[PDB]
Amino acid sequence: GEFQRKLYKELVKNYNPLERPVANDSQPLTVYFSLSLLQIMDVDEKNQVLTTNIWLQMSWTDHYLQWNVSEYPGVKTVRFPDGQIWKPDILLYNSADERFDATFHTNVLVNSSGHCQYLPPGIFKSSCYIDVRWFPFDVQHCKLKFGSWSYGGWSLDLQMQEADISGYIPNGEWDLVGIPGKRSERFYECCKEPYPDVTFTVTMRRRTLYYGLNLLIPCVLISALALLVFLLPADSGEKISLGITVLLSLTVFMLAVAEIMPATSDSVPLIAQYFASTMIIVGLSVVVTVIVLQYHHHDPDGGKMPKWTRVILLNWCAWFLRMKRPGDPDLAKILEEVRYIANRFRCQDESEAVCSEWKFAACVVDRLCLMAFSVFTIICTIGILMSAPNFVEAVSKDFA
Amino acid sequence: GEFQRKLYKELVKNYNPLERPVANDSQPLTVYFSLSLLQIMDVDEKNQVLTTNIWLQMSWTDHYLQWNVSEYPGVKTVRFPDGQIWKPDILLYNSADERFDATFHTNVLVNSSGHCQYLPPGIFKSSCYIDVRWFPFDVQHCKLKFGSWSYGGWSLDLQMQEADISGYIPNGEWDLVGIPGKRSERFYECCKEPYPDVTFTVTMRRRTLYYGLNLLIPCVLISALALLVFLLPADSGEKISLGITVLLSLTVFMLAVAEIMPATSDSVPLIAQYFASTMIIVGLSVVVTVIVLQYHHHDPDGGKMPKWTRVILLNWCAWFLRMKRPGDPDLAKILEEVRYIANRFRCQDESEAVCSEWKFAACVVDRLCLMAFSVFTIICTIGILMSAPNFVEAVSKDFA
Amino acid sequence: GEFQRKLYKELVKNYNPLERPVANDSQPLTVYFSLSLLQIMDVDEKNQVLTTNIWLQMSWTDHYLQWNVSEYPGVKTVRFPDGQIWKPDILLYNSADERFDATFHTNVLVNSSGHCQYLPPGIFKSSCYIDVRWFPFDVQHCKLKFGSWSYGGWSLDLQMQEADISGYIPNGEWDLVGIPGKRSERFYECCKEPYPDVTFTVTMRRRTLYYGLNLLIPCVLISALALLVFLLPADSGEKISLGITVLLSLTVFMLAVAEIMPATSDSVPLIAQYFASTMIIVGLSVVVTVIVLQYHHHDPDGGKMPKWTRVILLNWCAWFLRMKRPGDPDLAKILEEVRYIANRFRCQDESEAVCSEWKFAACVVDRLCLMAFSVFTIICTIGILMSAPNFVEAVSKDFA
Amino acid sequence: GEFQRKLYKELVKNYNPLERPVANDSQPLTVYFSLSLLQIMDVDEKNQVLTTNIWLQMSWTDHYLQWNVSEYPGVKTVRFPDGQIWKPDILLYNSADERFDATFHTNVLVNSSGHCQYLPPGIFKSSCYIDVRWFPFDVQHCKLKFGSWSYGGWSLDLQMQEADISGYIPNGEWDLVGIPGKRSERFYECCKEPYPDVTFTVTMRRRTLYYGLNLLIPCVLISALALLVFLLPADSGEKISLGITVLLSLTVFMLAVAEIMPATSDSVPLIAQYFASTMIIVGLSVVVTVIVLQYHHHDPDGGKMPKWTRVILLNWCAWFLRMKRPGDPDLAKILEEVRYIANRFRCQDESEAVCSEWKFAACVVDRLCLMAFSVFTIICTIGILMSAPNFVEAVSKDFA
Amino acid sequence: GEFQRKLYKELVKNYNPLERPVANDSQPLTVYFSLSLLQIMDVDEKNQVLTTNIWLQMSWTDHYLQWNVSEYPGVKTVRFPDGQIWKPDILLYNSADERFDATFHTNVLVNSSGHCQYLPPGIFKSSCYIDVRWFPFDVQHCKLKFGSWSYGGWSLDLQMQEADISGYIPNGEWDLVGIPGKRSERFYECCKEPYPDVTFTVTMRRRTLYYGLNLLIPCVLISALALLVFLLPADSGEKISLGITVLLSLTVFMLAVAEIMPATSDSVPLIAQYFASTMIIVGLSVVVTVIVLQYHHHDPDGGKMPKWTRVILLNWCAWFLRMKRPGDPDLAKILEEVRYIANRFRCQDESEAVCSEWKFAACVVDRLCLMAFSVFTIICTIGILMSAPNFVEAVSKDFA
Ligand SMILES: CN1CCC[C@H]1c1cccnc1
Ligand SMILES: CN1CCC[C@H]1c1cccnc1
Ligand SMILES: CN1CCC[C@H]1c1cccnc1
Ligand SMILES: CN1CCC[C@H]1c1cccnc1
Repeated sequence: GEFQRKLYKELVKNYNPLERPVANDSQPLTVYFSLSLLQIMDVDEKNQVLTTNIWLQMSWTDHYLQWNVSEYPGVKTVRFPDGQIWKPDILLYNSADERFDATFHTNVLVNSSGHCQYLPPGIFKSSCYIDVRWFPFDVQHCKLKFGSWSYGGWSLDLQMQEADISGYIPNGEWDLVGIPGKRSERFYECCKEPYPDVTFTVTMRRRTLYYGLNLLIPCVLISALALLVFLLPADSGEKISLGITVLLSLTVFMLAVAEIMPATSDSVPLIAQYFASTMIIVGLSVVVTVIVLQYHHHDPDGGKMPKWTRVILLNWCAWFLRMKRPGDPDLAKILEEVRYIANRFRCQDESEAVCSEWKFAACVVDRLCLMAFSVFTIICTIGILMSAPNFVEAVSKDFA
Repeated sequence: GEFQRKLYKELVKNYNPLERPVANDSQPLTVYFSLSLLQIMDVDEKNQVLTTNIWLQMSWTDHYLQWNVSEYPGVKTVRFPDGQIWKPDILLYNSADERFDATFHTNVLVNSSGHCQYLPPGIFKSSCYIDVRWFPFDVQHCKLKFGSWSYGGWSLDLQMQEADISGYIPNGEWDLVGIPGKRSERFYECCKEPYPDVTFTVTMRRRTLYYGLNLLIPCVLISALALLVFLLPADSGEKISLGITVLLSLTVFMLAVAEIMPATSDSVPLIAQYFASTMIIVGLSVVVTVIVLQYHHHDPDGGKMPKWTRVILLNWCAWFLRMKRPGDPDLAKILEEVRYIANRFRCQDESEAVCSEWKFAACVVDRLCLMAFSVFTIICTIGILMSAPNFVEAVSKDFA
Repeated sequence: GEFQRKLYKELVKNYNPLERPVANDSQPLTVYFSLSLLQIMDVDEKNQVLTTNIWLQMSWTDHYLQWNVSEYPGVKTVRFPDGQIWKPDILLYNSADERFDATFHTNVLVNSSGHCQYLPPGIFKSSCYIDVRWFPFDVQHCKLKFGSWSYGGWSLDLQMQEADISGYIPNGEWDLVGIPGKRSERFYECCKEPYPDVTFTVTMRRRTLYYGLNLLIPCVLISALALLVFLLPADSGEKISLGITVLLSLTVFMLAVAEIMPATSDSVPLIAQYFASTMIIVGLSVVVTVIVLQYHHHDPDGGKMPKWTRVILLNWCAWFLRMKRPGDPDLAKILEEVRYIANRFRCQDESEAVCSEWKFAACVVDRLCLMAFSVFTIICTIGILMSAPNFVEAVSKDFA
Repeated sequence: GEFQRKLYKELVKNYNPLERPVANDSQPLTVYFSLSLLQIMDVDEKNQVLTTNIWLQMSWTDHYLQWNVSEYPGVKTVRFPDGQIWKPDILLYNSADERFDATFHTNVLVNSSGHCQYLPPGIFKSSCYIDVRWFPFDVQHCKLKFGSWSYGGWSLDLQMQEADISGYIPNGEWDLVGIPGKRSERFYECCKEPYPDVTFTVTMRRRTLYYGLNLLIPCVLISALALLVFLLPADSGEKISLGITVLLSLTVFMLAVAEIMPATSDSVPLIAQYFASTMIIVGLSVVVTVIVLQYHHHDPDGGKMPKWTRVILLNWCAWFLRMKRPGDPDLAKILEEVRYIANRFRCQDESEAVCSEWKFAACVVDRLCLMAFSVFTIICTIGILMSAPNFVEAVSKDFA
Repeated sequence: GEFQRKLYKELVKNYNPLERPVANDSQPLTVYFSLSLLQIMDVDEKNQVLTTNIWLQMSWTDHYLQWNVSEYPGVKTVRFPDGQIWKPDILLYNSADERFDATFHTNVLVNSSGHCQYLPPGIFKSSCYIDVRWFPFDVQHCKLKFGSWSYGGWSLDLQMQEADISGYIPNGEWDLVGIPGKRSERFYECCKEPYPDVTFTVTMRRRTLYYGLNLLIPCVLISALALLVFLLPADSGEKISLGITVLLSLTVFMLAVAEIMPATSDSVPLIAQYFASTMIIVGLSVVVTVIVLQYHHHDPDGGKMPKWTRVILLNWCAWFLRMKRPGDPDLAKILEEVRYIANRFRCQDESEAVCSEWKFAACVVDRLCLMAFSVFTIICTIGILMSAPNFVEAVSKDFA
C-alpha cells in the first residue's frame, strides 16, 4: 500500500543498524529474554551434548521505529530482516554446535509505538555435564547459558522471563521435570563491566522402562540361568559348558551395553557395578563347579578324606539339608583261584563305595553352594537397585 | 529484448522488497499454500525424524508487479531471485534440520496481471513422534506444520490447497496411505494476533515383508529348533550344549535387532514382547532339561522314588502318551563263594533296574514337556502376532 | 590491458542479469545441456542414493555480450562470475542432497560473437531406485533428471547433447554399461506451460568378484562343513556340537551381511533366498542328527523295532548302499549258580546284539540322509545362482 | 541517541577496513593475543584430532577509532561487526576442520581512546599427534598454533598473554595439567619476512578409572579363569571346552577394544602388549592341556614310559608338591579254564595300574604347570603395568 | 597511516577485479603454482578418498597494483581480501569434497612492484584410486590435479614449482615417499584451447607394524592352535569342539577385518588370499578330524580292514614315524558252562584287539596328517607373505 511504502521509506531514513536504539545514551537498554522449549530432540551421554529445539524470545523498545497510526491508517506492524535493524547479539555461551550460533535469523516485528519482538527458532547443541552414576535411574540438570556477547550491564540491561513449555511435545525417553531460569551478573577479566546473563536449567528425568526391560531384566535372567550349573548332575559332562557359555553370552551383552556409555571416570556407574556383580557371580560359579568336579572325579586310591572335612560334610550339612545318606589238590587250587576272583570283586566294591561317598560329598557341596549363590545374587541385585535414589518413584511412574 | 529490459527497469523502480504487496493495507493478503510430496527418502525410528523430498507451493497476488502486454508484446512472465521481491516467510515449524529452513530459494514467476508463483524445493527433516508399539506392523502419522513466522491473521491470510502426489515415487519400505491437510488458527503468548497454519499429516504404512522374513521367521525357526532338546536321548550328553548354544544365538540376534530400535518407554514394542516370549521359552526349556538330567542321572542308592510321582509318571502319563513300559569243606566253601558272586550280580541287576525305571521317568517327563512347550510356543506366537491390528491386511498386502 | 578494461566497462553497461538474453522476446532461447560423468564415487543400496562426480555442460547465445575484435585486438573471451550475467537455473530434480543444488558456481566464458559456455562441477547426490532382487548380480539404471526450474518451453528451449565419458575413471566396484539419455516434455499442475527436461540414465553393472569371494563362497564352505555331521560316528559325542556351532557361525555371517542390505520389501533378494536355503539345510541337518541319535541310543528293553522300518532299513537301503551287515547237593547248587551266571551273560549278549542292530540302523539312516542332503544342497545352490539373469556373463567378465 | 548516531556517522567517514590502523606506517602494530580454554569437548585417538571450545582474545590500538567523551557525553564504547573495521587474520595453523577457520565472528568493542577488543568464540578441531604407547596411562601434549596469515614481523607485532582457564569446566575423561604457551618467530620460503606466532600446548592427563575398570580388570579376570583348566580333572571332558571358550571370549573382547584404537605404527601400545601376553598365556594353557590329555589317555600297550621322565615326574615333582603316590580230567579242565579267567583278570589289573600311573603323571604335570602359569601371569601383568611411567600417580589420583 | 590510506584509495580507483591483470592482452599471464603438504590427515581405503592438509601457493605479476615507495615511505606491501582483486580460479579437479572448492580464501599480499602472492590453506578431499592388492604391504600413488578452470593456455600460462614438504608432520600410519609433480597440457571437447594443469602424485607407503601385529600374527596363532586337534587323543571327545570353536573364532576375526576393506573387484587382496588359506586349512583339519574319528570309532563287527590300507598304515607309516606297534554229568555240564564263559571272554578279547588296531591306525593317520598340515601351513603363509613386493624392505623399516 501507499501508506506502508511511505512508512517504510521514512522509517529507514537516517537509521543506523549499529547504533543502540535508546533516546538517552547513558541509560541502559532493557531487553526481556525468554525461551520456548519445544522438544528435547536428543541427548548424547557419550558426547555430553544436549540437542534441543527451542524458540528464543527477545523484546525491547526501539526509540526510532515509531510512527503515528493516524498518518498510516492501515499499518500497525512492520517487519525487518536480519542486518537492517539493531538486534541483541545474545548467544548461547555453552554451545557445542560447529557454528557457535544455531539460531535461524527471522524477521523482527515492530509495534506502532516502537516495541520490538524477535523469536528466532533453531536447534541448539549445548555441552552439559551428564551424570551416569545413577544410570539408568538418573535425573539430569543440563544448563543453557544465554547472554549478550558484547554489551555489558550499563548498555544492555538483560531481564529474565519465565520459560514457556505450553507447546512442549513429550519425548519418548525423557520426562521433563521443569526448566527454571536464573539471572546472574558475572565479571570478566577483559573488562571492568559486568555482563549479565540468563541461565536455564533443563531438569529432565530418564524414563527407565525400556532400559529396565532390555538391560536389567536380561542380566537377571542370565545370572539366574548360570545357577543351573548347581542343579546339573556331575555325571553328565555339561556343567562347564553351561557355565562358560553363559559367561560368554554375558560378555557379549555387557560389551554391547558398554558400547553406548560415556568413558567418564568421575564415578563407577550403577549399571557398571551391577554388571561387575553379575560377572563375579558367574566366575565364582565356574570356580565352584571346578571344585565340585574335583570332589566328584576323586580316585579312591588318591587318599582318604581329611577327617574334618569328612565329618562336617557328611554330618552338619546333611543334617541341615536333610539329605539321604546312601547305605585233591585241584579242588583246593580252584578254590584259591575263586578266592582271588572274589577278593578282587570285594576290593572293587570297597573302592566303588569310597568313590560314591566322594560323589555324595560333591553333591552336598554343590547344593549348599547353590543356596548360598542364590541368596547372594538376590541380595546383591536388590541392594544395588535400592542404592539409586528416586528408584522407587521411577518404578512407580514407569511400570506401575 | 528491449521490451523485456524496459519492463524490468520500470517494474523494479520504487519497489520495496519488505513491503507487503497489497493495494489496501488493512485488507490481509491471501496466500495459497500447498505441497507436492515426491519421495519419503528416510524415516528414523531411533531418531524420531522424517526425511522427505517435497516441493512447497505458494501463490499470491502482487499489486505492484503488473503491466500491460500491449506495451511489452513478447513478455508474458518475469522471474525474480531471492531477496528482490516480497516472499512469505513460511517455515516448517517442527523442523529437526540443523538449519531451520531447508528450502532451496529458487526464482519467482509473475503473471502479466500480478499473480505470483513460488515452488521452492528442498529436503525437509521434521521431528515426528513415531510409534513402535505395533512394530513392524505399525502405521505412522508424521505431521508437517507450515505457517507464516512473522505475519498473523490480519496480515497474511494463509489458505490450504490439496497436497499433490502425482509425481510421488514409491518407496521400497513404506506404503503411502495419504497426505491430508488441515488449516488451523492458533494463538500465541507473544501477541494478540492469531497465526493460521497448514498441517499435513503423512500417513505411512510399513511394508512388513522384509521385517517378517529377516526378524520374525528366524526367531520362529530358532525357537522351534530349541525344542529339539526334548528329542535328544539323555545318554548323549549334548542336550545342554544344544539348548545353551541356541540361547546364545538368540542373544546375538536380539542384540542386533535391538540395535535398530528407539529407546522409547511409552509402551513395550510388539517385537520386544515376542523376543521376551522366545527368551523365556528357551530358558524354561534349559531349566526343564536340567530337571530331566537330574531324573536321568539318579543314583539307585540315593533313595526310593516317591510314591506319588512314581504312580503318576508311570501310570497316568504312560496311559496318556501310550509309552511302552520295559519289563568236603572245599566244595561247600567254593559253593558259598560262587553264591557271593551271584548275589553281587543280582544286586547289580536290581540297581540297574531301578536306574532304568528312573531313566524311563525322565523320558516321560521330557516327552510331556515337549508337547507342552510346542503347544505353548505356537499359541503364544500366534496370539502375539494376532494382537497387532491391521496385521491381517498387512499380511494380505505384502505376502499374498 | 586497456582494451580489456574498456571492453569490460562497456559490456556491463545497461546489462540486467535477470533479463533473458534474447533479441526477440517472443522467441525462446536455445540452451544445449550436456553432462560429463567422471566417477561414480559411491552408491548406497541401503539409502537408495547415488553419488556421482559430474560436470554439467551448458551453452547458449547472449545477444548483449557481443563485440568486434577489431576494436579490442587482444581480447577474445571474457569471463563473468556468478550473479553478474544470466544463467539457466538448471537443477537436478531428483536430488537427495541436503542443499538441493550441489553445483559449484564457476566462471562463465563468452565468445567474441556472444556464444556462452558454462561447466559447473559438483558432486551430485541423486535418489535412484535400486533393485536388490538379483543382488549381487544386479544391473542398475539410476536416473538423473535435469531441467530448467522456472523457464518453460516458450522461454528456454532446452536441447540435449550426448553425455561425455572420455574422462571417466573406472570404479573398483561398478562397471559402467553406458549413460544414455532422453529429452522429454512434461506438463505441470501449476501452469499451462510445458517444461522440457533432459534425463540421463546411468546403467551400471556391479562387479561380483568381491561379493562372490566374500559372501557366496564362505556360505558354500560352511554349509558343506555342516554336512560333516553325517560322517561323524555317533559314539563320539560331538554331532550336535558340530551342527549347532556351524549354525551359530552362519547366524553371525548372515547378520553381518544383512547389516549392509536395504530394508526393501519389493521382492526377496537373491542372497536372501540363498541364506534362507542354507539356514534350512543346517536346521534339517540338526533335526536329522537328533533323529539319528534317537535311533542310536535306543534301549533294547524299550521295544521291538516295527517290522516295516526294520525290513526297509535293513534290506533296501543296505542293498542300495552295499553296507556290510554285522554277524552231592553242593555240586548241583554250584551247577545252578553258574547256570544263572551264564544265562545272565547270554541275555546281556542278546541285548547287546539288539542295540548293535539299532546302531547299524542309525548309521544307515545317517548315510542315506548324507547323500540326500549333499545332492539337495548342490542342486539348490546351482539353481538359485542360475536363476539370476546375466549371471553367466557376470562370471565370464569377473572370474574368467 | 543523537550523540551515538553522530559519533557513528563521523567515525566511519573516510575509514578503510583494509588499512592497518597505525599512525606511522613503518612502525608495526602491536596485537596482544591470548586464549580462554573452556572445555575439551572431544579428543579422537583414532583420528588424531582435538576438539576444544575456546575463546580467542585479541586486542590492539586503533588510531582512527578515537573520540572525545566531552562531545559524546553518554557514549563510552562502540561496537562494529565483521567486515567494517580492520581485524587481524589470526588463524589456527594446525586446523583439522573442514573449514579452516572455525571462529564465530562477533562484534569488536572499541575504547573511547581507540583500544579494541575481540573475543570470537568457536569450536576448534586441531590435528595433534597423540601417543598411545602408554595407553591408557598416557599424558598428551596437543599443540594449538596461532598466528597472522598475511602480516609479518614488521607489520603485526604479535604478542602473548597467559591463557585463561578460570572458566574451564572439568571434563569427565581428561584431567587438565596446564595450558602453557610459547611465542616463536619462524621464517617461510615465500618471503623474507619473519612471521611471529603463538603456540599453546594443551597438556592433559587421561583419567584411568573407567579404562582400568572396563578393559584391564576384565582381562585379568578372564586370564585367571583360563587357569581353571589346570584344576579340572581330566576325567570330565571339559578342559578343552573351557580353554577354547575362554579364548573365544578374549578374542571378542580384544576385537571390541582394538576397534577404538588408532592404526598407529610408531610403537606398540601398552594395552596391545597386555593383550598379546594374555593371548599367549591362554594359548599356551590350551597347548599344555592338550599335552596333559595326551598323558592321561595313554594306552598301556603303547609302550613303557621313559625312565628319565618316569623318575623325575614320580620323584622330584612329587617331593616338591608333596603328593600322595597311590599304592578226573574234567576237574583239571575246569581248573585250567578258571586259571585262564584269573590270569586275564590279573593282566587287566596290571594294565589298569599302568594307566593309573600315567594318569598320576598327567595330574602332576598339570599341577606344576598351574603353579608356573599363575606365577608367570602375575609377574607379567605386574611388570607390564609397572612399565608405564606415572602409573603410580595415575592410580593414586583415580582409585585412591 | 595517511600514506597507506592514500595508497589504498588510489590503488582501487579504476580497478576491475574481473580483468586479467596484464599490460598487453595478447600475451598470457604467467602464474607459478606450487603446493605445501603438511599432513596426510586421513586416507579411506573403503571410500577411495584422500584427506590432506595442504597450502596452495600461487604467484603472479599484477600490472595495476604498482606504486613508487618514494611517495609512500612506510608502505611496502598491501593485502586484499576475496573478491576485490583478480585471483586465478585454480581448482582441484579430482575433488571428492561436498563443496568442490575446499580452500579458505585468505588475504593476498602485493609487492611494491606489482608481484602478487596467494597461499590459501584448506583440507582437500581427493578421490584417488587405491590398490589393496598388496595390502597391508601396499604403496599408494594418489594424484592431486590442479589447473585453471576457465583460463586456457593463451590466457593463464600456468607453471610448476616443486612441492614443499619442509613443514610436513609425520603421520603415524603412512610413510611419505615423495610428492613429485608434472605439468601437462590437455585439450577439451568444449573448446579449441589447451588447458595446462599441474598434477602432484602423493606417493606414500603404509607402515605395516600395526597391521602385522593385529591382523597377521593372530591369524598365524589361531591357525597353529587349530593344529592341536591332531595331538588330542581321540578318547577325549573334544577334537571337534576344539577345531570348530577355532573356526568360529576365525570367522569372527575375518568378519571384523573385512569390515574395513573396500568392496573392490580389481583383484583379490593379499590378506583375502591369506584368510582363504587359513579358512581352508582349518576346514580341512576338521574334515581330517572327522575321518580320524571314523577310524577310531570303528566297530569290530563291521568288517575286516582292507588289505591295502592295512599294510600301508601298519608298515610304511609306522616305519616312517618309528611308532611302536602294540603287542558225574554235573561236573561235565559245569565244565561246558565255564567253557562258554571262557570262550565269550576270548571272543571279547579278540574284538578288543581288532578295535585297538583300528585305534592305532587312526593315530597313525592323525600324526601323518599333523605333519602334512604343519608343513603346508608354514609353506603357504611364507609364500603368500613373500609374494608381496617390497615386503622385505617393509619389514626392515618397520620391525627391524
Ligand atoms: C561476556 N562476553 C562474552 C564472553 C566474553 C565477554 C566479552 C568481552 C569483551 C569482548 N567480547 C566478549
Ligand atoms: C507464529 N510465529 C511463529 C512462532 C511464534 C510466532 C512469532 C510471533 C512473533 C514473532 N515471531 C514469531
Ligand atoms: C518444472 N518446474 C520445476 C518443478 C515445478 C516446476 C515449476 C513451475 C512453476 C514454478 N516453479 C516450478
Ligand atoms: C579445463 N576446464 C575445466 C574443465 C573443463 C574446462 C572448461 C572449459 C570451459 C568452461 N569451463 C570449464
